[PDB]
Amino acid sequence: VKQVFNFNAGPSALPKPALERAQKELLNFNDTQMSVMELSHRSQSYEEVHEQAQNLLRELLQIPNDYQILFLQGGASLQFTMLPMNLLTKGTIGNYVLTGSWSEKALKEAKLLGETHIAASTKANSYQSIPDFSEFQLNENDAYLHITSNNTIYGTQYQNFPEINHAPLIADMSSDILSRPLKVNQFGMIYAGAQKNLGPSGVTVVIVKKDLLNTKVEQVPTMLQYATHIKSDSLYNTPPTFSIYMLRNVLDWIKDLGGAEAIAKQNEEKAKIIYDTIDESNGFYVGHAEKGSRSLMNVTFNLRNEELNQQFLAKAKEQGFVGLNGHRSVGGCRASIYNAVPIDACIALRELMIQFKENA
Amino acid sequence: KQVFNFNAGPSALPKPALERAQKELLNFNDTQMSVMELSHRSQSYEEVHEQAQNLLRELLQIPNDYQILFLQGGASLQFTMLPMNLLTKGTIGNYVLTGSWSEKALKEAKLLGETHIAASTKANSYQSIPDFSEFQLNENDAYLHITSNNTIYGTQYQNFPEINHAPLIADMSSDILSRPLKVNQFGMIYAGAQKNLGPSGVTVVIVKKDLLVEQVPTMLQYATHIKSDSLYNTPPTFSIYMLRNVLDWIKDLGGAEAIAKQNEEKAKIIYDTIDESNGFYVGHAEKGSRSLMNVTFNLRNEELNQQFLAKAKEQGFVGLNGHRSVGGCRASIYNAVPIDACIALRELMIQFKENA
Ligand SMILES: *Cc1c(COP(=O)(O)O)cnc(C)c1O
Ligand SMILES: *Cc1c(COP(=O)(O)O)cnc(C)c1O
Ligand SMILES: [Cl-]
Ligand SMILES: [Cl-]
Ligand SMILES: [Cl-]
Ligand SMILES: [Cl-]
Ligand SMILES: [Mg+2]
Ligand SMILES: [Mg+2]
Ligand SMILES: [Mg+2]
Ligand SMILES: [Mg+2]
Repeated sequence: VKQVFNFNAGPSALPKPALERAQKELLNFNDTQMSVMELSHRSQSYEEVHEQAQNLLRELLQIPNDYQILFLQGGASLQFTMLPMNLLTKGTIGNYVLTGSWSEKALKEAKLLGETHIAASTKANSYQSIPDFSEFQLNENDAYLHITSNNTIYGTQYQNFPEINHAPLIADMSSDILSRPLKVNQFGMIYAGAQKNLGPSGVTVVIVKKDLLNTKVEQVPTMLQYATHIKSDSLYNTPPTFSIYMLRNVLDWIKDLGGAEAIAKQNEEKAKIIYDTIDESNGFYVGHAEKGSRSLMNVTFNLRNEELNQQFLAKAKEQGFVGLNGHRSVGGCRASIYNAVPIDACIALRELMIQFKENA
Repeated sequence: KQVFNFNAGPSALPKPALERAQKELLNFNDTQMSVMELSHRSQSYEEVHEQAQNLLRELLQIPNDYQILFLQGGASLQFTMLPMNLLTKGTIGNYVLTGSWSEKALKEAKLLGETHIAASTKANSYQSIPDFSEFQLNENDAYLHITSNNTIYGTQYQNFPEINHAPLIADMSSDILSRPLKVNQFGMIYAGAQKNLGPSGVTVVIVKKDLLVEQVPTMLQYATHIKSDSLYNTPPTFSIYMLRNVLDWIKDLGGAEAIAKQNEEKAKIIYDTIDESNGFYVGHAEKGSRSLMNVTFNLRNEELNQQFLAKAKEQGFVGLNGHRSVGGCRASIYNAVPIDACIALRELMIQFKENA
């Protein structure tokens, strides 16, 4: 039929081969004559999938052996409270770097549970950049330092990560995990809802330094202890089996295209097509982020006024573009260009942007 | 290539629901995207989300003063979310123990507040549901919690107690929507979808609205999800999609009364087989408490138990091993397990007995 260009911000485009693979075996997985959705998570067929998803992640991000990979339910949002529930103990401080709305949501949940601090913030200038690591106010009693690697709503992204030695560095990487190589040992824990760059909604990937968190925290509900899930290899209660399966399939695809290093090359190229379009528009399009902080995953911009914003977005939707409206809290436009968004979608968007500009 | 899916959780699903999912997996509702590729704030997703709620409301005849929530974390997270929200100081989380899942729920409540055992058949290894006249209730109960179907022990409430001093709360994970329900008897009902309603990954919570909070984490307040119609954060969109599909299948076959007829016939096949076996197969549950959802039984000794389960597996039956905690055998016959599978099981049971 007509063209569809999927710029959805979460859940988002999946790589076709992962979907085609799921479709072909949906009724009969691994010759069992059952859907993977109909299997016991204690079955060897499911356990294979569960272990393979872990091993693919390990290999792709080169995760060290003293880290474990958890598959949890509840989304990144649940991690906002689970993290301080496990690590924010009395006398300690949950220290946050604010670089957008998701950072503020994380902070808010720690405030419910303990002492918090703000190490640095670009909130005053509306989160157009990542603050300089030299401006980080650190405390000796910090339980951790928490960052948001990619600020999904504002379109900014860490280019590199701080060296932290007084507390564990924690990162919400929901919208850029496995979009590039990562030195995992810079962190105590990384978490990401899978639905932006790793697959389907319904599972949350948590990579954790085992010894920081494999111990029982007195007074914490069993399901909310990291220890529970570490000990049981994320099989304490019933896992989201189809989501983990689809995550596996997506990881296989990333591996098949050459891994994190290759996908970073693709992601820089797609991003460049859009930012060059903005940058050659003589101010017709204005990117939210400062240039040194531009996200490779979520491109945020405005036209010169709200009327043009609306006409642009209406025209896009009529031409087959999906998900370009900015987050409801900030307006404007947002082109989400996660791993699986194809480059010809980006070229299509550029064409839209240039004809709209020329004909305005 | 014969396979009979008696898995206890996750479990068999209706073929039409899986076939429908397969067919549109790449192009949902002419959007040219998978349902998995849609934004949860899209109208496309929002209609699916609401359709799943609507079908549950219709099929269980849920009154307007109840809300239907779709949450993550399984029934296991409900074990702690419930007392987190309702077990206020000076009140008591009162539990009726009818199996090990009952025990797991009570344990989480003990973390958060005062608890109590209204009644328990544990001493007799959970062979039955206690008589309601035996319940010990308290003026300051925050709730009375029951497990409607005791998945590991094979017993099930035939009916529910009339409780007016506090909300009745029920873990219906392994029998929700296997028969008609009077939802007005309850303040809350919860169930992981993965036994009777859909794949794993979503938990259905039916809650009396006005029933349910300073200092509880945002994600763990029922009010958060009620207020946001379970769209506060990203829901498990594919699992809710599949739940919708399963609910359409149940509606199509005639609803909760029709599926009860099928379920009673399935359980009748197995229990008759056991009862007519002259003690060769022995059911764990007392007759009056027999579950229609999980049929638990053993052979006369462990070696015959093992020979049977081995023979079953060779013949294509999946999931019949009993829970590790109790051993024996367990035939899970949730909604989507077809009558033909139970007939096959019967025929295997009868042949095995003859050939022993
Ligand atoms: C979308 C998003 C979240 C929310 O994730 P849920 O799975 O919806 O809880 C949190 N952090 C970031 C950076 C996100 O982009
Ligand atoms: C299976 C089951 C549970 C556990 O559900 P999860 O989704 O695995 O947490 C709880 N209660 C009952 C009655 C069950 O059968
Ligand atoms: Cl943000
Ligand atoms: Cl977002
Ligand atoms: Cl039980
Ligand atoms: Cl069970
Ligand atoms: Mg490969
Ligand atoms: Mg193409
Ligand atoms: Mg119909
Ligand atoms: Mg008879």
